[PDB]
Amino acid sequence: EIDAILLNLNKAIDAHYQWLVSMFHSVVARDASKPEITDNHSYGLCQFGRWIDHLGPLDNDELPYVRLMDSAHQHMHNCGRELMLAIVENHWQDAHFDAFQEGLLSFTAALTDYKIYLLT
Amino acid sequence: TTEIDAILLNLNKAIDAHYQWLVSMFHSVVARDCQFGRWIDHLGPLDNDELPYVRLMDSAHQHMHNCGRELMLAIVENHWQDAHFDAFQEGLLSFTAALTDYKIYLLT
Ligand SMILES: [Zn+2]
Ligand SMILES: [Zn+2]
Repeated sequence: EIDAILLNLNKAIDAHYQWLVSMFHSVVARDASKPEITDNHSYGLCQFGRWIDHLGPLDNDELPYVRLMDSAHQHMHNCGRELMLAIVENHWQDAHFDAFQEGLLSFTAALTDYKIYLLT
Repeated sequence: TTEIDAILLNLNKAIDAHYQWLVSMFHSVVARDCQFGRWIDHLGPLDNDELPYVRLMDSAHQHMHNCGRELMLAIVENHWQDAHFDAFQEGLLSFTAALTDYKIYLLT
């Protein structure tokens, strides 16, 4: 079980690199991007968000770790959506990029903290 | 164990640092304006067991940066193609794969 969970965390790192390349690609090509980027609830559509929504009965020890990564994942997707809307509508600012980078680093931090807990 | 934990910390820092690098590239294009590579050189003389792992991540890191540079030059000069983005994504995934394989070796 522990090795199963850890595999899914490492897949989330690769999948979110590809998500970011996809956003950069769609601005340069002037595309309509994809639901995983633009949907108001895009965090439900990627592989990681689906794993999260179906976990099931969690015990009291692991709960706080899972709640933190769920919340940080959602916030990262929300900042991504807002960045893309601002770029497309010609109202972007440096602050949109800073907020997105911070959201991104909070997500990787939340994943790492759960990793450490499981390994002990 | 202390040495092993030191190495593993440096590998997780590389993941965050290369996310920030990808954000900066995206930002500079829209505005129309590294630590890991220094660490690879500073590993000192290596034994024969670890050598192949280190050589693979060094090579994959270099090719990722080269694809990034070529993507940016093509965008700026207006002859970019979908293939430039695909080559960069593939370089990026080869790098993270090489890091993971070294991680697994150290843990055993
Ligand atoms: Zn996601
Ligand atoms: Zn680098």
